[PDB]
Amino acid sequence: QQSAFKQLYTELFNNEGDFSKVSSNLKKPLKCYVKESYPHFLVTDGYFFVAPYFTKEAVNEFHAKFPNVNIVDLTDKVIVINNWSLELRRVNSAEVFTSYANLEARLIVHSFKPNLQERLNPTRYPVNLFRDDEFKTTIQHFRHTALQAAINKTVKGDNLVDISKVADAAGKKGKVDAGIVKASASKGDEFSDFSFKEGNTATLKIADIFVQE
Amino acid sequence: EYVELAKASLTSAQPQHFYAVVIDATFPYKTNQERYICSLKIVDPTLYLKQQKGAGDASDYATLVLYAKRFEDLPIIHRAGDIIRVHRATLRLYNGQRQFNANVFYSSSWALFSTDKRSVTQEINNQDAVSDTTPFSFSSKHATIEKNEISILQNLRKWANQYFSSYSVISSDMYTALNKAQAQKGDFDVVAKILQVHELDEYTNELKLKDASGQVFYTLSLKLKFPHVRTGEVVRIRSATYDETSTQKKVLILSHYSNIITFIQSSKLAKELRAKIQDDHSVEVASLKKNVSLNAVVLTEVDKKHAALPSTSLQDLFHHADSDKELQAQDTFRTQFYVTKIEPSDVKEWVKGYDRKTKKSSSLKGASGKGDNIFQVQFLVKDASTQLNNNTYRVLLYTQDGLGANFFNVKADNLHKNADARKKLEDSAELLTKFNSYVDAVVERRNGFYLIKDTKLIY
DNA sequence: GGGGTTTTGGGG
Repeated sequence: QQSAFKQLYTELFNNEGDFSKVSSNLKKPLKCYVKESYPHFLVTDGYFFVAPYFTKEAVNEFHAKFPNVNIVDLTDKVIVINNWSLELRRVNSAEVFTSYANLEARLIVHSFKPNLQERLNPTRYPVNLFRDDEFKTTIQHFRHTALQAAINKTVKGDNLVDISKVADAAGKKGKVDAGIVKASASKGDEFSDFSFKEGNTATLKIADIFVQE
Repeated sequence: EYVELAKASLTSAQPQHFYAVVIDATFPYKTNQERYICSLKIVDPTLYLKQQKGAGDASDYATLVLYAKRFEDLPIIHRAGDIIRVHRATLRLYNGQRQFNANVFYSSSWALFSTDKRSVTQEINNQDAVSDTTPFSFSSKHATIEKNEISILQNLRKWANQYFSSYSVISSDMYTALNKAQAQKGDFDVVAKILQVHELDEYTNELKLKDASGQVFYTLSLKLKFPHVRTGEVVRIRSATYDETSTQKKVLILSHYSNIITFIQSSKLAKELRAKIQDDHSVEVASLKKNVSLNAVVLTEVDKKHAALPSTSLQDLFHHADSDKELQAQDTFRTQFYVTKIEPSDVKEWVKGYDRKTKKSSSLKGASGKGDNIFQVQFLVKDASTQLNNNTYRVLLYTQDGLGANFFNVKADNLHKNADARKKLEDSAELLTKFNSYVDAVVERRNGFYLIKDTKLIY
């Protein structure tokens, strides 16, 4: 696996969103190239791009250690994330492009140092990790095993359709509604019976770090 | 005053007009120039082969470059062989080849004419168009066609049909074999056959490609962008890249300027490639031996009589079937889905005794059930369009009336007694509920329920 | 940038 981000994000999903369960070998600092900075700050490991999430207690440090080195102008310049985290949370994939099937693996950052001796170097034009074939399927598998688990606990008793209702159907006319069956503890139309600890870390909205500077 | 590609003046500053056959073209893309560019390879009766000899099957061509300020002003080339008509095009010489340039914002204009009875668009919508002189797509608000052009158009069609039927337009040099994919520094073209179209999600499809090299690759194709992609059709991918960061599947990455072109019926290349390239299922049978399979495996095969029948979504099948005036008329449907849970949970209870005269089924547990042996399996399925909701739909496999009896390829029998039959069904049960396992079935509607019929497992 | 890389960031 040549993509550092694809291995990371795949590992997280295959471990129920537990950043602890993922191998401590991948905990190492990530020196990655910055593709964009505004309207969307997108970083790249050389193969794919992801939208990192800065802390309102992390950019303060960035200005202290690197005064006047504006973050919005970091485009096309390498950054090194020292301490980072990987959260998982439900979102609306129709409004957030850095997600898939209402699920997003966020790259939380706490400390990042800009390395100036870096130029253009991506091995290819970077693509959205959440648009990749294998990775989109990795998430499909995640929701599959979660749906299959929530289904085997909700639907009980082997409630089969009475064969009489299907025999000599001619004189019988029915509504398709009958076939529909709720998959889990319904709290709306959206299936949400997941067993992962959702991320609840307050993050900096890209607009703030722009107007702030 | 239409000029011919090879006879076009390379010096006269006077804009030239012409008719031509499109053999290749990129998808209209955007540049930071706030300009939308569209590049295509055009050919006509004067410029088509290398000009060295017939051995050089390598088709010589002229390159047409269109510039616009809006996406809607550029032509979307889905098929190769169709005719394009350019007005006010300036000719230039770029690296040995004749390059025609056109600014559709200033004075240039174009018009696309279909070489076949129906164009790709009016072929999907099942539209009927016997108007052979009208273009299916043109640059501006109005398109004029004099009676003099008719002779040119109808003769250029005859030539196109003869050119494509006697020559493999897309020569060996304009594409790379799939087994050489990882050896290319970057950008490369591919002429393959669509072995399988998988509806990954709401917006994207997944094409299972295979060319003469024997290699099998996968690629993500958007629905809105490429709606002409069908199973069994030979296509040409304009711009592809080998996905180095894909370990379980051989993947091809496409860009916004990339294009999937199909050929006109007369095509010799597409014709030969449809026959010479068959599916192997080697990828499928291999993936089935793995816990987590990243490859989609269509477990079933629909009867030959429903092979032409279109596939209706599970959402339409269950949420719109009682409202939509078109779905109320139909009784038989075709659909694709994935089984989440199978009921009864006990495989042995899948086959029960059935009374014809009473219409009631009974268990063969204590072998007390004296009725005829029938299947009474109930599938709780899910769809790609249903992927996000908190629902699961009921699809039945009740074989009392002969519907879907041959499904498991094993005839109904007392599962409590026949061990052979039990094992076979137990194997299929874990196969159906397994991730990435899909069912392509045909269903008959009875009293508000859907029954599997004329469908069977092939694994 | 014509054999090219936008944002509409799942036609562009």
